[PDB]
Amino acid sequence: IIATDNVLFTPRDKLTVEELEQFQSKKFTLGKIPLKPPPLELLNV
Amino acid sequence: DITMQWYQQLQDASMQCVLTFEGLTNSKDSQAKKIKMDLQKAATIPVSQISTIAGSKLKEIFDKIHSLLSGKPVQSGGRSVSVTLNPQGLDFVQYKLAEKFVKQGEEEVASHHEAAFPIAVVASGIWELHPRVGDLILAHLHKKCPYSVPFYPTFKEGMALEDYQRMLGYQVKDSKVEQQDNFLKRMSGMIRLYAAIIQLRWPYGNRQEIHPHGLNHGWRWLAQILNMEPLSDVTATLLFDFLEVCGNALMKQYQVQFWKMLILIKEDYFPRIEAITSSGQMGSFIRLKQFLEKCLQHKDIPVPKGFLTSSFWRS
Amino acid sequence: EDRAAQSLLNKLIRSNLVDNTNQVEVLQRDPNSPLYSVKSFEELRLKPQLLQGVYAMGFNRPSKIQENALPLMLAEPPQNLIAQSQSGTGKTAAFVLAMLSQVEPANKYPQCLCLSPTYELALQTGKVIEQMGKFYPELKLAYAVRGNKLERGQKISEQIVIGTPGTVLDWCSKLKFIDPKKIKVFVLDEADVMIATQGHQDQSIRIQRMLPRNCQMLLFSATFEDSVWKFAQKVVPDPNVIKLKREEETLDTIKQYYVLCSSRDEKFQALCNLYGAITIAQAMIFCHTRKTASWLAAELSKEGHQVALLSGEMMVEQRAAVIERFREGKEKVLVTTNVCARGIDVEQVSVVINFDLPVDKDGNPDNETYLHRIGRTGRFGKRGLAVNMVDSKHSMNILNRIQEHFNKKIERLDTDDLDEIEKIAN
Ligand SMILES: Nc1ncnc2c1ncn2[C@@H]1O[C@H](COP(=O)(O)OP(=O)(O)O)[C@@H](O)[C@H]1O
Repeated sequence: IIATDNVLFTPRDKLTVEELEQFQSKKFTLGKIPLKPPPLELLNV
Repeated sequence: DITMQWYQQLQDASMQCVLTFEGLTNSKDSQAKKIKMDLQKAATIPVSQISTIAGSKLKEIFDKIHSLLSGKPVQSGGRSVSVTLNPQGLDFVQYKLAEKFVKQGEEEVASHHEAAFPIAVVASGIWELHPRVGDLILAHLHKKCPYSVPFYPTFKEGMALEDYQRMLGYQVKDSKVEQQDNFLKRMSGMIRLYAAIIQLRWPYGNRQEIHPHGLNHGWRWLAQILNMEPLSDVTATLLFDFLEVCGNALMKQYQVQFWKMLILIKEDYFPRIEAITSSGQMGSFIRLKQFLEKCLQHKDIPVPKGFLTSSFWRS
Repeated sequence: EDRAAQSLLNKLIRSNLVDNTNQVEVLQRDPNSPLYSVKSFEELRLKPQLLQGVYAMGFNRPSKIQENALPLMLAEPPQNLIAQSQSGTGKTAAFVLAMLSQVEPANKYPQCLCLSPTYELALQTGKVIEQMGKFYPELKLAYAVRGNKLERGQKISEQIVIGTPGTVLDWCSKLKFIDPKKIKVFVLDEADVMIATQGHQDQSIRIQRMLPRNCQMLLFSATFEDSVWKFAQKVVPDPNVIKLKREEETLDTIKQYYVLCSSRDEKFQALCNLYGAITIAQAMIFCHTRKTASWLAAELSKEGHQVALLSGEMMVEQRAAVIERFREGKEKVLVTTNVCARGIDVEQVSVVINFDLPVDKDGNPDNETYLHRIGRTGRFGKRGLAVNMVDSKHSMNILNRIQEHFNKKIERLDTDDLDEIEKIAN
């Protein structure tokens, strides 16, 4: 009796610093969009 | 390779399934053909019945498949049939059911962009109850349309051009080759369906567990397809009819991060196609901009024409 | 019989142009006057409010027939015209555009007059005026047809009139509702059906004869019949002529098959096994008798298969409604019996079924029907499918006969082995 949780977003941790700096930027950089989905903290950046 | 490794996992896992019921297909007895006949029949008719009229009756088809697949007897043409007839049958119906979902997306959804949603919900719902069926869908979906992975087939040495087009998903008889236009639609309808499955959920059933193939696979698809050089006509086409179908659901989920992606392709990835595409093939790339110029300034991506509404679910 | 109803239905269901690859023939009054050709609406230099309405209703550039018709009609001096092009090429939108160019809404009296064969068709033509001319404030429309109640001493103030042939004559001739000498443009829409009534032909000419000589005379017809062409010359003096030959349809891309069956219950069992054998989206079934069609559709519905039934008793608008749903994907199978027998421009039709063979009166093969039924499915390179149900040796005799005329093989399909049925639609 357990229900798993959602992977819709990726945790802020367990994420490389490259991807972290991409999500934080006002503009994305061509050819370097992160494959993992964004985190819940940087949604409204 | 993370994707290519995962890509192979599903493919060879399907090949295992091709072999597990090996002998059900390869049988020539009058009974052995009839059993293969009645199963392939009472397992694909309901999928072809999927209609836009009302979710009120779209539940019959869903129940008829769940019963069929769960082992229960199903009212087929004349006599009722089930899987208990043959033990290697279960693993067979799961194969034919999965292909028909992509096949219905190959022909109907290509022609009819709106039929994608009433078909997907059923697929997304069966995916929940029986995960093994979903891997089989992802198996066929990937093969017939490798652009859904997404990965572009590269050109290996030795210019067997006819041999290469086959890998690109073109359907070619020994003598015949498929036209681009009859091919482009075949692939649109395949990813319009895929773009629909990742955002839709079966309303009924009381399932506290989440979507099997979540909307995360939509982000990676856009990310992974925009980090590689675009094909001339294929990319600018598939990129469009993916956003029209799933762009609304991605804008709500990844509110800002998604917009960042869009402001990129518009000023950074659009130049990447203007040179690649010749003047005789700019048709797709033009729709792709007419799609953004509205959405970019309107701050809103329209709901996909044909989305199942509250009325549809009551009737 | 009743070509107005066929036209009316074709109007309600037509959503866009019918593609045509043929080139347009032009036969100008002065043979050496240069040819008038245009490729965009900007070139014609239309009034701003008009060009506005053109772009408003979804038109990007002139259609093939319009590329030559519009400049010829807008040219000075006013040059008459006789245009021949199949239904759906943009004939109506052409003369509506020409009308709205000559009207000057400041003058409150009829300046443009159109003759439509019936009340219903007049309405459809009227709707196009209202759309394209939505940016002409104070511009109104008057319907001069039977049923329109009017009293003496009243005077039409509308700048455009549309009506049936028999009543428009009364408007100008006796009741003095219109002064013909102010009419600047005159249209006779759909002459191919106008001639179907002997009364209409004479009433239309008498009207044409009350008009001035500087009045621009225009006539349009879907068919190139001789009875039409002989009738058009009497109506349009010193006419230019524009022709666009009807788009031919072929079986280059379709695969023809047939199935032998002992009876009708077998034709139904044969039909069931086909489902699930291949990827069939939607499909049309043509039947011989209404008694059988209602049975099939009922039998098909019994299986839980969702179906649409088209029968003759249904009203015209009712027929359109079912067809619309079919296009919208509400229904996946359309069973019909001589109602719209030629084949509908549904896009999602994976297969055409001939539960009973296209039979002409007298018991001959209806090749035009067979062609049109299937020609729609695979035009311009698309792929299509065909299946013919044979229930007797007489029906079989007809089948080879069709195979003769087209000289293309209708192979046999055995419905017992699914493995064989999968091969054809791959
Ligand atoms: N230039 C155009 N561009 C786009 N659609 C058009 C154009 N002209 C007509 N249509 C559309 O095509 C359909 C058939 O128009 P058309 O005038 O009306 O037929 P017909 O030649 O039988 O009178 C209508 O739905 C109309 O809106």
